[PDB]
Amino acid sequence: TDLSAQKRLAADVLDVGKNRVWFNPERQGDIADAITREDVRELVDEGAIQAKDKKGNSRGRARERQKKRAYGHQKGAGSRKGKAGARQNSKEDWESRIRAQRTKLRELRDEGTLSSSQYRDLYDKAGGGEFDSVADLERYIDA
Amino acid sequence: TGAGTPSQGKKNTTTHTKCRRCGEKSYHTKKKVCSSCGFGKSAKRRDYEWQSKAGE
Amino acid sequence: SWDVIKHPHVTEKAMNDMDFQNKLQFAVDDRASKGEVADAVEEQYDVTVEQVNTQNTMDGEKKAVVRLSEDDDAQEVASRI
Amino acid sequence: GKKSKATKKRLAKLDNQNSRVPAWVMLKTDRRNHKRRHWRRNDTDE
Amino acid sequence: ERVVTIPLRDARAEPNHKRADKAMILIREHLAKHFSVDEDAVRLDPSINEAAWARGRANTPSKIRVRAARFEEEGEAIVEAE
RNA sequence: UAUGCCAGCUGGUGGAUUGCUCGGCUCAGGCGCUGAUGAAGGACGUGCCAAGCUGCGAUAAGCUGUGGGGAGC
RNA sequence: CGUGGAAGUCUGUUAGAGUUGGUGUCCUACAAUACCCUCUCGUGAUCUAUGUGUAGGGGUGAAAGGCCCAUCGAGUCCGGCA
RNA sequence: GUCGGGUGAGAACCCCGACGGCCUAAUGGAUAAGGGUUCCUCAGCACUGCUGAUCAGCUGAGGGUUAGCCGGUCCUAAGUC
RNA sequence: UAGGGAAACGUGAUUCAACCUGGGGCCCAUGAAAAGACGAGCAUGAUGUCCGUACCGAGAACCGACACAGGUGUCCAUGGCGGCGAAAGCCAAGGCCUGUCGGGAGCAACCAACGUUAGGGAAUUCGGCAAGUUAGUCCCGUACCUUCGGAAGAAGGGAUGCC
RNA sequence: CUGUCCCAACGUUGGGCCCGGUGAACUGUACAUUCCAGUGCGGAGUCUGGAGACACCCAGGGGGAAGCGAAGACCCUAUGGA
Ligand SMILES: [Cl-]
Ligand SMILES: [Cl-]
Ligand SMILES: [Mg+2]
Ligand SMILES: [Mg+2]
Ligand SMILES: [Mg+2]
Ligand SMILES: [Mg+2]
Ligand SMILES: [Mg+2]
Ligand SMILES: [Mg+2]
Ligand SMILES: [Mg+2]
Ligand SMILES: [Mg+2]
Ligand SMILES: [Mg+2]
Ligand SMILES: [Mg+2]
Ligand SMILES: [Mg+2]
Ligand SMILES: [Mg+2]
Ligand SMILES: [Mg+2]
Ligand code: NA
Ligand code: NA
Ligand code: NA
Ligand code: NA
Ligand code: NA
Ligand code: NA
Ligand code: NA
Ligand code: NA
Ligand code: NA
Ligand code: NA
Ligand code: NA
Ligand SMILES: [Sr+2]
Ligand SMILES: [Sr+2]
Ligand SMILES: [Sr+2]
Ligand SMILES: [Sr+2]
Ligand SMILES: [Sr+2]
Ligand SMILES: [Sr+2]
Ligand SMILES: [Sr+2]
Ligand SMILES: [Sr+2]
Ligand SMILES: [Sr+2]
Ligand SMILES: [Sr+2]
Ligand SMILES: [Sr+2]
Ligand SMILES: [Sr+2]
Ligand SMILES: [Sr+2]
Ligand SMILES: [Sr+2]
Ligand SMILES: [Sr+2]
Ligand SMILES: [Sr+2]
Ligand SMILES: [Sr+2]
Ligand SMILES: [Sr+2]
Ligand SMILES: [Sr+2]
Ligand SMILES: [Sr+2]
Ligand SMILES: [Sr+2]
Ligand SMILES: [Sr+2]
Ligand SMILES: [Sr+2]
Ligand SMILES: [Sr+2]
Ligand SMILES: [Sr+2]
Ligand SMILES: [Sr+2]
Repeated sequence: TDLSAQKRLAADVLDVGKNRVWFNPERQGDIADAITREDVRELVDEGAIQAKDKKGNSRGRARERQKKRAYGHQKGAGSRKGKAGARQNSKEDWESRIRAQRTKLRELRDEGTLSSSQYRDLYDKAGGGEFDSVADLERYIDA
Repeated sequence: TGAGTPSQGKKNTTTHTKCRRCGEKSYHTKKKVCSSCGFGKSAKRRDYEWQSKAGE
Repeated sequence: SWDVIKHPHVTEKAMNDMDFQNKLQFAVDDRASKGEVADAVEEQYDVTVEQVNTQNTMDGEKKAVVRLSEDDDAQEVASRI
Repeated sequence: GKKSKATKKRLAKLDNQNSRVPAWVMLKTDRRNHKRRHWRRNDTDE
Repeated sequence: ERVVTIPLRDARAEPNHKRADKAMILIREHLAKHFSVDEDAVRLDPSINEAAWARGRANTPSKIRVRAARFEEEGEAIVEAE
């Protein structure tokens, strides 16, 4: 008894993979008489032809590792593979840092803290990279 | 890459096709000229005296 | 002069269109258009054709799937012939 | 490869040339198809 | 009917990546020799097949506890894991 | 006497030989142009069942007329 | 010090292209030029598909007398031809 | 691959389940060229299949390719007639 | 109050292919054309013929005489962990057990791939052929020479997990 | 740095060996169980003389058949070719 045709029809009607269809080992003769697509549909509702479930890669261990790396752990010098400029991009780090300092000095000019001349002094120096972070910018504004 | 068996892989071109005039697979569809009857080159039919031994 | 309708295509799928969808299948002459197949079917069976779908079979002949209107029934036409 | 109308008419006939000599011709001649073509072993036109 | 421990230490002769296949041949041979029947007569229940193919095809167990029966006209046996 | 050697015997394998000839080869006489009124050639069709060939052309192994012929096809 | 992001630049079995050594495997082959490890290039004079052009004493040739359908110090077929 | 089981005159290799593996730019998906019916069903094992075959791209006979809006068709390119 | 779903038939977020739109730089290289569309409305009705449409698309549907370990273009380059990575390794979705003959012998010699070999360490050989050693990332450090570009990852030294 | 060597050992997988099935080819003047000498166109399983030699079969590594494979590319010759 060849049920390979029905296996092709079962996988289209259940819209699932060919390797996932299950045929009841006890109902072979009744699956053998299954000529049409409707014959296959009826045999699905009878429970004789079912579909197995698709597996998923259990992210359980991954999530518990995402926790520790976000806290600063496991990123030791024996777990780094790519070079430094590969782990964090230099041009992208500047974009992050400099906009952060250009978002600061803007909020200071439009508040009255800094004057048009004091803002210019710092913007050109920020663009010149005289300040490391926003914290070093503040440690310069305050005398 | 050797000129033999592996160069035979790049052979998926159609050149000689069934002619309209004579019917031999000799119509070069890229040249629009027949190599058997000469359709597309001559108004006459391609016949040659060397297609038979001199005194025949 | 060539005739349009040659003979009816009477296969199992030609019944699945006759019963369910009210369509008559004919194997017509390959020089015929959808509009020529249409007029021809009407002038031979006293029916009203709405749509004609053609295909050039692997037998060199042209298969014409002719859809009738609600007023005419395909199962009733295939009876007399 | 895209076939044309004529190319189709031709490949169509070549398929009917692939039919066996009917059972009755054997009984009429009182006892071979020579244009026996296979889709793999043989080569057609075009 | 009795319970026999089948040693599979002769499966280490057949190449590692096939160890499970030979293990199954050994069981069938061991039972036919002890219950006095033919190799064709011995029917193994899929339990023995899953027990032997547990850790892949190459890391098959060294022994196996097995429960077998003995009956019928020609003479045959049905066998399973304990 | 196992493996085996030479000759024969029955039976194969093989298709020579002999017999036969729907084909060839050569000679001789007769005859001798076709095509835009679309030839020659080709393709695709054409049969109750039709694959090859022959014929034929959508009127498709055939339609008309005159003569021959004749109970068959 | 930074910003910038150049290159017949760099590492790279990324796709891809090439083919140094093993003078390994094979050598009535898987194959009338193959297998495997190694090795080279990999933003450029780069690699590739399809279309198209150049024809035999002629093309094409970063030139090896290389390539022009397993045919090249003058392609192939048929004829001259016995 | 293995143990069960199915069909069968006949089963290591046809089919069901289970257990066990292989493939991750491909051994998955869609296609161009080229192939030309090789697609589908039924019936088969003289042929073909690196063994066997109840299977098959094999053999035999049916069935199958439906578009105003997907290609073609139109345009022009190197270039060709 | 289409559809689909056994059911629920979500809401927010980051990084964002495609797709949209800008800024910049290079050339002794300057990066197609044409048909068509836009310019330039709306209603109702009609018409829209013809050709392709099956399947393969490859370790069996193509080319290589073969069900050939060869050759042959395109799109999927964002499936999960991984890690710089379209890298390795493992795993989905999906496909397969047809790179299609099997059974048996602790299974010898001998051969192909290959692992580990004490002490010595190139004595082997034409020649370190073969195999091997080093190896990613971080920090310290880096000679001669140099066309000032480079040499240079010179060399050398330290570090490297888990909680 | 190391099995390249001194110097070889054990192991691993696919073969190899036995059983089923499938099922080619290279080569064949004839005879042919050889060996030691000799002789011969001076490089003999086959001639002469001796020696040896019961037949068949399995596995083997290849000493011999001036082994198989290719009308020597070297060399000379031809009133040869390019
Ligand atoms: Cl298309
Ligand atoms: Cl900008
Ligand atoms: Mg069947
Ligand atoms: Mg920078
Ligand atoms: Mg159409
Ligand atoms: Mg057919
Ligand atoms: Mg080396
Ligand atoms: Mg080109
Ligand atoms: Mg030279
Ligand atoms: Mg389909
Ligand atoms: Mg195969
Ligand atoms: Mg040692
Ligand atoms: Mg020495
Ligand atoms: Mg010379
Ligand atoms: Mg000369
Ligand atoms: Na073919
Ligand atoms: Na005449
Ligand atoms: Na005229
Ligand atoms: Na006929
Ligand atoms: Na600078
Ligand atoms: Na190589
Ligand atoms: Na020439
Ligand atoms: Na098989
Ligand atoms: Na990822
Ligand atoms: Na070793
Ligand atoms: Na020898
Ligand atoms: Sr190659
Ligand atoms: Sr090509
Ligand atoms: Sr011309
Ligand atoms: Sr002439
Ligand atoms: Sr048909
Ligand atoms: Sr072929
Ligand atoms: Sr470069
Ligand atoms: Sr590189
Ligand atoms: Sr060499
Ligand atoms: Sr070779
Ligand atoms: Sr090697
Ligand atoms: Sr790059
Ligand atoms: Sr000649
Ligand atoms: Sr049989
Ligand atoms: Sr099939
Ligand atoms: Sr963005
Ligand atoms: Sr399709
Ligand atoms: Sr495909
Ligand atoms: Sr391939
Ligand atoms: Sr899977
Ligand atoms: Sr097979
Ligand atoms: Sr050890
Ligand atoms: Sr040395
Ligand atoms: Sr030395
Ligand atoms: Sr170091
Ligand atoms: Sr031998």
